[PDB]
Amino acid sequence: GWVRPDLGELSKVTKVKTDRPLPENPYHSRARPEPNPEVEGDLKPARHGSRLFFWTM
Amino acid sequence: RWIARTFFDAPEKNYERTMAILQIESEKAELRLKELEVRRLMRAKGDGPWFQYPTIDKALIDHSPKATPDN
Repeated sequence: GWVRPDLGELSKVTKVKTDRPLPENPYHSRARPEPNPEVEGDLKPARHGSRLFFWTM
Repeated sequence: RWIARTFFDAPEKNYERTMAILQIESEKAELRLKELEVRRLMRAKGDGPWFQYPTIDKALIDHSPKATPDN
């Protein structure tokens, strides 16, 4: 028997069932260190303008 | 009395002006010293949103099935 595979039927991405489970963290690395605290919310007008030497507001 | 009535100011007016003006500039001085202390600790540890020089953007890191199995 053994029908020859047509060009290009040795292609065409394939499913397969397994028995072992799909892995988490296959790169055997540590966890993520820290997120950055996000600055959100509305903003008020500035406290007394510039707070430089002078030029107050 | 006429000179004080038509030209000059009450000591109440000037006195409360001095007191309000000291309130304003005391706020300014306290905010200025607090600003430089926040800046020095934020440069020292880096936890704040100011001194964050841009690192690698990971959106271009696109994991996919490669050619070689052992990457």
